Amino acid sequence: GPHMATGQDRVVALVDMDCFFVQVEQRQNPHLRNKPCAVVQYKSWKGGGIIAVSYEARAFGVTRSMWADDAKKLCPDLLLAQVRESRGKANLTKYREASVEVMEIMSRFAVIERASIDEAYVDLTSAVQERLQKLQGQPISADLLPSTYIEGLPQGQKEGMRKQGLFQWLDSLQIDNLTSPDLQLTVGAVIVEEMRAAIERETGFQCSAGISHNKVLAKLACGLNKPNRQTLVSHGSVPQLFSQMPIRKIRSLGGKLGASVIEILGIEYMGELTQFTESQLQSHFGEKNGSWLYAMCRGIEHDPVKPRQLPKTIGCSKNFPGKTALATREQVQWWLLQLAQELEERLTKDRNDNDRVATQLVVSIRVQGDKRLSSLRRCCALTRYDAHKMSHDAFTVIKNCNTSGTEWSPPLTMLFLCATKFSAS
DNA sequence: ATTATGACGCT
Ligand SMILES: [Mn+2]
Ligand SMILES: [Mn+2]
Ligand SMILES: [Mn+2]
Repeated sequence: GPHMATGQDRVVALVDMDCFFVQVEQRQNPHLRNKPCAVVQYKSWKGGGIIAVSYEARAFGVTRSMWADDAKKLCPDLLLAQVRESRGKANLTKYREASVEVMEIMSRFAVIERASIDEAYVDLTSAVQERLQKLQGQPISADLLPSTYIEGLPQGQKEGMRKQGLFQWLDSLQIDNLTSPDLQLTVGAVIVEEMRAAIERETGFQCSAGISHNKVLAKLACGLNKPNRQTLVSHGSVPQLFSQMPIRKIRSLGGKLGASVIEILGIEYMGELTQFTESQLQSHFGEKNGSWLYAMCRGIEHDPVKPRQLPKTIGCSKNFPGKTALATREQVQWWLLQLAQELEERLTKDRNDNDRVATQLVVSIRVQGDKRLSSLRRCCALTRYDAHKMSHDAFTVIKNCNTSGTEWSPPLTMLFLCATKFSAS
């Protein structure tokens, strides 16, 4: 009882830009704002592949990883913005730069861990403590939480419900106890309101957020109320939330491991996990997964918010599907050069912005008819930021995959170059 | 013929 630690030591937030690429294009092109619109890559094959969808377009059924011609069938007024094309491939520079704008604002409040181009985690523990002392006993007004939902409330129109739940939460709050996890989460959500207001003020981009005691709960919370809303998931709300939460909705259980949790244990929802001992879980899923599952189904996870705002690897990738697969030597060389030229541009920009050089080049290929997504991955040294040298080395390192007797066989359906192992400059 | 990435575990 008194010695069962409840994983309530931390305040952790997950901030996620709503349909991020679409917002970047909507800021640039006002004629897209407040409309069904999506962002695509390429346009010849079925109108191109959609990778981001505005909420108005989502209400028609338009989803990511859908062909544009198909989405137009669901949403005939759909508007489309196209990813930039450079050297024959998609170039995502506009979005990496918008992402960095957002990250630099978030970093003014706390230390953040960039988790993807559009989302980061925040460790607010110190910030909440500082603020809690700044109030010196003053209660938290609902006015300070204008977009916050309290998960599990009310109990016993949408904005009316939100306000009722916030009112129940605040009325039941003990503002005098500077050590109550619920008060701490609450101050964290106030700071997250301020972070999101600064982001919208200074970039125009809207975002959702989750506020909880760890990364998995913060991430799960962020998704409960989108777009443009933030959700507080308290420790106390976990048993009811998890009691109907499909296992697959938890971060890292959406694929094969979650499928086998479901199949092996004979269960559907996160909460059923609590009925197993740690040893049973470890026996089925290994010692690490076992401990992690045993704590997670009770709302507890210790994965830290890493202080890492910049990517650890810088990569360039192009698929060559169907009949576009690269079948000759000249083709493989030209596309390796195009990839290495974009990689060189991004790496030089990186070294100048962030004072660091990569030291290792990773070359990855898929061959046609190969089941795997990486038919080969081989590393070599990266000593100078020169696109010709890097493409020549990537060739030197992949060339023994050709089984021709000028030709290339099996034809290549993917090239990939990744600069890694960064060291300060 | 979702594609372009990027983190992280396993051995
Ligand atoms: Mn997002
Ligand atoms: Mn998405
Ligand atoms: Mn995201």
